[PDB]
Amino acid sequence: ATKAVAVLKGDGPVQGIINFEQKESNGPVKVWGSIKGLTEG
Amino acid sequence: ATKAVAVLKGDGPVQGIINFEQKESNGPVKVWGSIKGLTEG
Amino acid sequence: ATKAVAVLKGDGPVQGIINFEQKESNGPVKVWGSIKGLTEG
Amino acid sequence: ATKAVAVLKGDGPVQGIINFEQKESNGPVKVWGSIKGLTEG
Amino acid sequence: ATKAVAVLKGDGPVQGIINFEQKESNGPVKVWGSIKGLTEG
Amino acid sequence: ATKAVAVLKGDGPVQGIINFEQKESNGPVKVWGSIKGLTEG
Repeated sequence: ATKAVAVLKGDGPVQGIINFEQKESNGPVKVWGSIKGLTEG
Repeated sequence: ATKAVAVLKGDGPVQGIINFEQKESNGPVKVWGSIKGLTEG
Repeated sequence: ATKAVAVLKGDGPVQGIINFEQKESNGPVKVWGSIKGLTEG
Repeated sequence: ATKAVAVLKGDGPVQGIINFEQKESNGPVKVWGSIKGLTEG
Repeated sequence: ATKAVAVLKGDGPVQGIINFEQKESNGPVKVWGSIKGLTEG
Repeated sequence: ATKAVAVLKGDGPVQGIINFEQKESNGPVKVWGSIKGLTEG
């Protein structure tokens, strides 16, 4: 019925939820993402 | 009925939940992600 | 009925839950992820 | 700051909530009231 | 800060919650009240 | 800070919660009240 595919090919960090499928519920989902630094290529 | 696939090919750290499938529940899910540093390629 | 596949090919650390399938429950799931350092490639 | 007074002087049945003071929450409050019969004075 | 007073002087049955003060929570409160009969005065 | 007073002077049965003060919680409180009979005065 439902499908979810996530693909990432990057050096960047992942912050948060992936393929979140909250359904028929009751809740204030909160996602907090902080990153304080430097990245290079 | 439902499927979930997650693929990542990156040096970056993973922060959070992957393939979270909360269903028919009651809860304030909270995700906190912090990273203070530097990455290279 | 439901499937969940998670694949990662990265040097980055994993922080959090993987393939979390909370269902028909009642609970404020909380995920805290902190990392203070540097990574290289 | 806030006050609530409820007074009833009737033979009729009470069905539901009295002085409900839900505050700063998150929930679909549902009240169902059914009565199938006869009353007299 | 907050007060709640409930007074009833009736032969009728009480069905439900009285002085319910849910606060800063997360929950689908449900009240079901059924009465199938006859009352007299 | 908060007060709750409940007074009833009726022959009717009490069905449910009285002076319920759920606070800073997470739960789907459910109240079910059924009465199938007859009362007199």
